Amino acid sequence: KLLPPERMKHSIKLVDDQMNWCDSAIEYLLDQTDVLVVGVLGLQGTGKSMVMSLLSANTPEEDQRTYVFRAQSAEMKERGGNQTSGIDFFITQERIVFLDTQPILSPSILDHLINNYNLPHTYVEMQSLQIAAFLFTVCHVVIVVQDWFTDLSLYRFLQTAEMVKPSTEYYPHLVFLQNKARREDFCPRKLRQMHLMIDQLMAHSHLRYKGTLSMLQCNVFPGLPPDFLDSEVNLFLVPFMDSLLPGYRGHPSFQSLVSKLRSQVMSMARPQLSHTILTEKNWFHYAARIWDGVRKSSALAEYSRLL
Amino acid sequence: FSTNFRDTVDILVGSLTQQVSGWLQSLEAFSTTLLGQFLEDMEAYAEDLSSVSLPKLAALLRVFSTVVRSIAYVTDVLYRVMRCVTAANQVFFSEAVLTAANECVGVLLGSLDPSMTIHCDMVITYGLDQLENCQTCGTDYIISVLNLLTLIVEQINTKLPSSFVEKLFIPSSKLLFLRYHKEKEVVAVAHAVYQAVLSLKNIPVLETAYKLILGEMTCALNNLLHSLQLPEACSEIKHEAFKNHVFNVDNAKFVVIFD
Ligand SMILES: Nc1ncnc2c1ncn2[C@@H]1O[C@H](COP(=O)(O)OP(=O)(O)OP(=O)(O)O)[C@@H](O)[C@H]1O
Ligand SMILES: [Mg+2]
Repeated sequence: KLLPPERMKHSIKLVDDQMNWCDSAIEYLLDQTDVLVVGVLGLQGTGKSMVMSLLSANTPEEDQRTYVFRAQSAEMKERGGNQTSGIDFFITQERIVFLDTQPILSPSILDHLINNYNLPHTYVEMQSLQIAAFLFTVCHVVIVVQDWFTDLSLYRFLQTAEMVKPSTEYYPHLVFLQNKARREDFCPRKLRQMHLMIDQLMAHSHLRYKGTLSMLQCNVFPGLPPDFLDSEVNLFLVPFMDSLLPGYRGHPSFQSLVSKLRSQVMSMARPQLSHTILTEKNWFHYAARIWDGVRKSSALAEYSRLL
Repeated sequence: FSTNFRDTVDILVGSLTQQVSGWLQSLEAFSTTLLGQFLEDMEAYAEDLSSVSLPKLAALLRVFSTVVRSIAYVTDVLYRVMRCVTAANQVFFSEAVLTAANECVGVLLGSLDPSMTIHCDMVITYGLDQLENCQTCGTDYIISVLNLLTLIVEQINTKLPSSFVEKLFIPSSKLLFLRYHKEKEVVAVAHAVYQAVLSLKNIPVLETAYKLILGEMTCALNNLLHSLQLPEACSEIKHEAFKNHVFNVDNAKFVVIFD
């Protein structure tokens, strides 16, 4: 007399490809409070679907075909086209809501929009900005994935997006994840440089990007002292799938790192959104309301008129 | 067959060189008599030089090496004559002729066996002279130079002077500056050279090389320790050749790993 409602087997489309709300996840929500929301931001081929699938209901021992979130296929990499479009949705058994996101400023979207108000570039930029604001207003934790380092363009985009939010103010947490890492990225000398440049590039970001999710506290570097770094920011690295010196790949096992990241993300804080207690159904309604409100907003139009 | 090869040699003396070389090698006295013509031709070209004669010399050296590879007292005379004719042309400074000459000298030296007392001073001075200006050279020339040194080191046994290896493992030597190239072929040949040098038989000639390597490793380790504010140690193997040297973190790490 206490059986669960139902178990989700595959992700659903929360936002349509034409920027339209899709109310089809109510049957998978209950009247429970204290829910966790995860958002993801990144480039075209960063690997958001793979990381989200591995962190929600998948393990590296599985195959990309049975993953919760559909990943890129062999025939799609050659054409250089995106795979995930719109916004996805999936809830695990632990009552954890996972939200995916389509690529931002991806050339595939522009190419598909060419053969279809002034220029498509402005429309793509506005769409990315709107999705970023939505992810920054109703998500408890946001993870940023970057295929390569020193992009110098995503930080500015995030700073501009945080200033175009709709509305005792609340700032969601952020996580810097570097996908497809190499041995050169697993050295203390480079780690310090990464931390200093990150701190100097987000001096007045007004966000929570430090004091939580410390890499040094994850036992990755057993002998590295915490005082060696001036300020250990919330950063994490992910290596590839599992030469005068044989062996010595230069980084820990991929499974161990993904497991540690999953545990750290699962044990993250869950602060209140507004000055009222929100439930699963209430959270969904709030998300739909803010989505509709941001669609017909004035900040986006004002910013677009300047371009 | 005596006159049949003449047409092939004339045609090859003018990217198809590999085909003619292979055909001539697989086709098979006459070589001894023909050697005089080429020797006189190169001697006359060098005498008249003291510049469009470089391609001719390169072609002659290539055909000479090909005919030699196609196959016990004239070897020393031929080697000395080749070294003298190559060193005489010290004005044009063409890498093609030098590369061909190095390959020919290497094959000729490897043809014999290390059971004689051939003139080694000329070969040593030639190698050092080439190394003195083998820093900003091409990829096809550096490999030939390294191969030449490998053949020279393996050919001469128990006759390597201490000064020969003493000037080969010092910061001023260009050998230590050749392992920093991006390509892996240079690193492989460099490692082979190191192995050949360390595979000697006389303890006194190998002690200096081992001490030099230990000194370089100690210097790199000291630089690495100082880079992180740590006192120096392990001075029991310190060498006077690295009394005061500065090595970068990456450079020191790579040097230690290579050693
Ligand atoms: N750490 C990694 N090492 C190697 N390959 C990886 C890694 N992470 C992801 N990939 C590969 O890169 C591709 C990532 O595409 P995927 O569909 O998983 O997500 P995505 O890059 O977020 O896609 P989208 O273009 O829809 O934004 C896949 O082919 C995946 O196998
Ligand atoms: Mg994706």
